[PDB]
Amino acid sequence: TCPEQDKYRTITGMCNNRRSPTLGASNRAFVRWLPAEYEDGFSLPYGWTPGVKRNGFPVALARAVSNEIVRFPTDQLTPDQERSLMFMQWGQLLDHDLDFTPEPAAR
Amino acid sequence: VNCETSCVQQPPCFPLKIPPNDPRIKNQADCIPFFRSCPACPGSNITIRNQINALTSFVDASMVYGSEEPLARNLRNMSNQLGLLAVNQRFQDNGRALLPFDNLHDDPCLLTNRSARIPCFLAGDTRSSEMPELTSMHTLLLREHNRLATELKSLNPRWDGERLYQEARKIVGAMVQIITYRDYLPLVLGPTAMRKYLPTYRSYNDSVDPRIANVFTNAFRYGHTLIQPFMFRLDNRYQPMEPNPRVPLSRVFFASWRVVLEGGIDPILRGLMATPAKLNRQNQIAVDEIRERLFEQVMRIGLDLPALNMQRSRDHGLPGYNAWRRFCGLPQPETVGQLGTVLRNLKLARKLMEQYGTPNNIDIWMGGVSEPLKRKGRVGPLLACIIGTQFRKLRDGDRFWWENEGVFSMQQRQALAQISLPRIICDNTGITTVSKNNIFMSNSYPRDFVNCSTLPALNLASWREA
Ligand SMILES: *[C@@H]1O[C@H](CO[C@@H]2O[C@@H](C)[C@@H](O)[C@@H](O)[C@@H]2O)[C@@H](O[C@@H]2O[C@H](CO)[C@@H](O[C@@H]3O[C@H](CO[C@@H]4O[C@H](CO)[C@@H](O)[C@H](O)[C@@H]4O)[C@@H](O)[C@H](O[C@@H]4O[C@H](CO)[C@@H](O)[C@H](O)[C@@H]4O)[C@@H]3O)[C@H](O)[C@H]2NC(C)=O)[C@H](O)[C@H]1NC(C)=O
Ligand code: HEM
Ligand SMILES: *[C@@H]1O[C@H](CO)[C@@H](O)[C@H](O)[C@H]1NC(C)=O
Ligand SMILES: *[C@@H]1O[C@H](CO)[C@@H](O)[C@H](O)[C@H]1NC(C)=O
Ligand SMILES: [Ca+2]
Ligand SMILES: [Cl-]
Repeated sequence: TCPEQDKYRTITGMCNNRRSPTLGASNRAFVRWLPAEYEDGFSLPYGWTPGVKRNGFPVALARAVSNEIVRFPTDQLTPDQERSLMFMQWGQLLDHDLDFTPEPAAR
Repeated sequence: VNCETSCVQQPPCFPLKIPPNDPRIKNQADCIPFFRSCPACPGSNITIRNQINALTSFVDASMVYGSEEPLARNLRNMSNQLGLLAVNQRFQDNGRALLPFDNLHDDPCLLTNRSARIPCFLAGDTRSSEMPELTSMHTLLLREHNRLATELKSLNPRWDGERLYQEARKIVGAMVQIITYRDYLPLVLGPTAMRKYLPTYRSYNDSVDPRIANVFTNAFRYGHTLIQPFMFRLDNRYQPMEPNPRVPLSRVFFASWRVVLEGGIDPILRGLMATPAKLNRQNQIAVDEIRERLFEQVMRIGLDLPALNMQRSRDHGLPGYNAWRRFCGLPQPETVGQLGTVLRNLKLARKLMEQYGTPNNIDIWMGGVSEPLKRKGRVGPLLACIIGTQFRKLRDGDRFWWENEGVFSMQQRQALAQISLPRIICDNTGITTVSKNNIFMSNSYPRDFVNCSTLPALNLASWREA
């Protein structure tokens, strides 16, 4: 723990890095490239408390931003002449090799 | 609580509120369900809240084999000494293997077709059944492991169940790395960002942090802009397979029955190869099939994926657009005019300023996908930076990277370099005509297609232990 010589990967990902064996292993905290920005500083997300502005400006509803910017007529779709749908589908498959962020169940 | 059925904002629920004059949800008292991603340090006053990664960060095919030992042990065929993965015991795709069914309490896959009675599949990742296109990819990799374990048994009859499994796992894991870093990523980042963030591989660096960044989980959601509103299926002659060639995406989510009953993985894979993806345009970001009708069949109401992405970034406490621009060494626009110059779109810059008030407040996914794409790439400068920085850490910080000294022999690497996704399809399906390399670029039939006979299979001669 860790074995001094190994031939294959562990399932959990443990021992891939000898000096810090938990790095890249499953069921561990994400690394941060920037300090987190929360409403209360440590826990509450932005848009949690009504009236509380982010950086001096009111927080926009995620659905409202989706309505005004993301939304477009379906029959107006532009097909990619240089990419296949496999280009999209490999992306998801690869994403599911890298990360899954768990959520509590009900209740 | 439930966050799935209630609109009250109490932990761990953070539901999306409904704006006035919403095109779909007329009721303002209603809301979009959202569970907060559970913290790594529950109910702490001291630590800043951070989220958990349930999987191995490494490109090690953990979506096939699993990231936890109890799950990984259940996915294997434990009956014999062949080192195979467990296959479906009730159904088969024209004689070929399928993923085994999952024993879940509240199975969403049953809700898609009530008379079908086809539950969700069991794989290394829990989301395997989310869409039949993803299921087809999971099934293909399962067959590849079994095919490799069979051929390794011929080369080495002395090898037991454990040895055969691990050796085949090592190859499939290497296969995903090669297709990702040689075929996939260069087409995401473009040639310019590919050279910047992923230069020629040297060797393993034990000082490189291989962990997944919190921002990457939201940033790599760029592919939601590539999603087509339909699932496309074609017959062996690459023609619209009847009577459902163009099925709306809102009716394919968790529809595991469409794989088992309506043909198999062959028509779905032929569709992904011969159908163009959606192009990310500034006024055409994401289709309404995922923006209005996400999981419409298995939930009380249809979800808004792009909005769920933006809500999640706030849940994860991720900084705004400009903070990540500064992180990457990219200019940070202050005014609407400056944002217009960065986006090459003043009209879009106005709409973003109407919502956010400042480029500092723009959600990472929103500002990321809004940027004009890099030449021969499918992401803007910002997303290319985050995605590029991440994948190098996964490469250089991986001791079991396929190119690393001691992982494979010289002839093993030389044989592994010959692998391709079209060839994996040839070896594991009934499809005889597949896409030309690059597979992610080839999208038109019959212009971009060749026969399997012209494509050589993986040579496992160097795996012989004489
Ligand atoms: C093995 O890899 C590690 C990690 O490499 C990183 O990841 C790679 C995938 C790739 O992206 C690469 O570009 C990354 O560096 C390598 O270790 C790293 O070496 C570099 C260069 O020596 C280090 O940069 C230095 O960091 C010093 C720390 O000071 C500060 O740290 C603060 C907290 O994070 C941060 O706010 C600051 O930004 C700053 O980094 C700093 O004192 C150094 O200053 C320089 O001094 C130079 C002259 O001595 C001068 O030319 C230059 O202008 C500048 O003033 C410098 O920035 C980095 O910190 C190392 N990272 C780690 C985690 O160890 C290692 O080189 C690789 N080894 C092999 C064998 O290749
Ligand atoms: C097949 C088409 C896709 C989906 C169906 C789908 C769905 C989701 C959902 C519902 C989430 C959760 C969002 C939330 O927090 O509420 C999700 C997250 C992630 N995606 Fe999505 N996605 C489809 C397509 C893709 C493609 C092609 C991706 C890759 C380019 C992609 C990425 C991601 C990533 C990295 C996540 C976060 C994973 C995590 O749990 O940490 N998606 N997807
Ligand atoms: C295990 O392999 C054997 C022989 O190949 C096969 O008959 C059986 O179906 C497999 N078991 C499972 C559960 O996949
Ligand atoms: C559900 O699946 C059954 C097969 O069991 C099929 O007959 C039926 O058409 C499907 N329902 C629809 C209309 O999608
Ligand atoms: Ca992994
Ligand atoms: Cl981060």
